[PDB]
Amino acid sequence: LHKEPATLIKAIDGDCVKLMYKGQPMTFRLLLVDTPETKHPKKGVEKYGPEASAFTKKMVENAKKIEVEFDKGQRTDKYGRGLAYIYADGKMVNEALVRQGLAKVAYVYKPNNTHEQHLRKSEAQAKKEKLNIWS
Repeated sequence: LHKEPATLIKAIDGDCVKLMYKGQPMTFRLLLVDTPETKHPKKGVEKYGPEASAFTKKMVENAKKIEVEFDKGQRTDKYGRGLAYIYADGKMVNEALVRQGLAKVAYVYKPNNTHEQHLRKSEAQAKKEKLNIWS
């Protein structure tokens, strides 16, 4: 896998960021994580939604550089969104949310699962530490 540069346009929710990639504005869906959402009447503004959203937001907005890392499988989902691991100053935002108990690891679709074990290890630790969602 390899990381490529991108530029923040706008943070949208815990699990989506809009980025300028290869000169095109694009919505990215954070791979392998489910964040409580601020979006969708089919739920609404769920519990920890604003928290997961502020975290991702802060993290990408305060970064010196953003990089995207596509996995081995399909790179977009049925809504036209990029499917990636997003890094802020070298830190993976998807792991960070999971490490803080602000996301659970999603149902996984091979072959897009290269960091699954890494993330499951962080989720186990957040649950042990009974953080946020695991409170």
